[PDB]
Amino acid sequence: NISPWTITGFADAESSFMLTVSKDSKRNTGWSVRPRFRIGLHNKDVTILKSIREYLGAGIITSDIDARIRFESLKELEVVINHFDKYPLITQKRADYLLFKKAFYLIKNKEHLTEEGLNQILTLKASLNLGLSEELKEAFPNTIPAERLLVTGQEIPDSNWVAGFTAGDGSFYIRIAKNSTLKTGYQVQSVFQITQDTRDIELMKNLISYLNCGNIRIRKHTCVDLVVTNLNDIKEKIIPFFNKNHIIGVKLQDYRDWCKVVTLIDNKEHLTSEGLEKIQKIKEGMNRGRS
DNA sequence: GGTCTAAACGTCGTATAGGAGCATTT
DNA sequence: CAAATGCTCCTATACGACGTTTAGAC
Ligand SMILES: [Ca+2]
Ligand SMILES: [Ca+2]
Ligand SMILES: [Ca+2]
Ligand SMILES: [Ca+2]
Repeated sequence: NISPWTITGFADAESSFMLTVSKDSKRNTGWSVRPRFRIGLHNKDVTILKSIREYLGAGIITSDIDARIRFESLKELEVVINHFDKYPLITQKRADYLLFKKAFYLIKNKEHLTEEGLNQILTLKASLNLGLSEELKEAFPNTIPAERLLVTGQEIPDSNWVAGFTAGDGSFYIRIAKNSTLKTGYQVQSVFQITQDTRDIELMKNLISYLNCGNIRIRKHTCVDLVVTNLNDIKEKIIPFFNKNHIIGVKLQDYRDWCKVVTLIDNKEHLTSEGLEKIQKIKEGMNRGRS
């Protein structure tokens, strides 16, 4: 059974809080307003959604071109709010969450069915994710966006948060570099990685302190990566950590193979031709190459 | 100076995030 | 008949993941 912090960590990675405001002649305000919480994944990781569903006792799961769990009814959203209030997000999504939560409150008390309250919802939507479309701006032209919590000073709340977070955005891959200065002609490196928009670089920096290893990389996305390449950071920090705090989803299979390769590297078989072929074959069966 | 590790640097493709609204039930 | 919510379809970017070169440790 999945840990609650794993869910929050995973949601920090993969979830979305949304407000849809659509024109509807049949409603008294002329508008339909609704809050949503959703996670969407590749079909192959539907099992993650089911584990989440069994835990919260709520949510509607669908599978078509992708896999989704959604919370749209007030009862379902209440479950969502109770959880994240209890196990709070620590990425910038907390600010999206807080906007979302205010809208939810407005709707529960039926203030969205009035014009003033309707107007209030849009200021929240205006500051939520991608904000108001031009069209929504036109219909509600003088909307001033609600205050957004700038999220700062967040401590890693729990080891299972990291596991959930890494299961969404994290990566375990084996890096092979063509390099004539090596006998085999290639360097082999086991790599652990977390990718995130630079808006949360502080958090990534916090994750490095928390795991006591890794470097910060700013690319040429505008995304930042946490990267661990040090062999005995991997051996003595990363692998023991994720052994206790389990990766979920297909990536768990990737982790295990990744773990296996670290052993091979640790025994220097990568510095031999035969071992390198071994490693390549495993690598070819990991991540995107996994069928 | 020869191997090797660490990590700085490079970069593509899509699974994520985020979105909007009609249909059906209450 | 209006409010809730079940259901479905659209967009694209923040991711994941793969490759090379450089600093330097030994
Ligand atoms: Ca993410
Ligand atoms: Ca993911
Ligand atoms: Ca992700
Ligand atoms: Ca992708």
